Amino acid sequence: GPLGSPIGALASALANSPPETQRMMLGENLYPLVDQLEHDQAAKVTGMLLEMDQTEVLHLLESPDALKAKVAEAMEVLRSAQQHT
Repeated sequence: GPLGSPIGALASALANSPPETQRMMLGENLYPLVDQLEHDQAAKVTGMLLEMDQTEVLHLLESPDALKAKVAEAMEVLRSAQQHT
């Protein structure tokens, strides 16, 4: 069954930790990869989606085109005003 370590390797579900737990965890390794810009706004778009949407976490911390999607929306709320009056 297990190849390396007992846990995780034995069960795939074991590795499938909560989105928030993985969030920073994957972004920790992949965010630096995905992390397009400086953690300032970069950490928000790339690493935040890591728990927001399953499709986004997978897409954002793996694909570049994924960044354009969240960055435009996310960077709008941070870099730009929040909603309209």
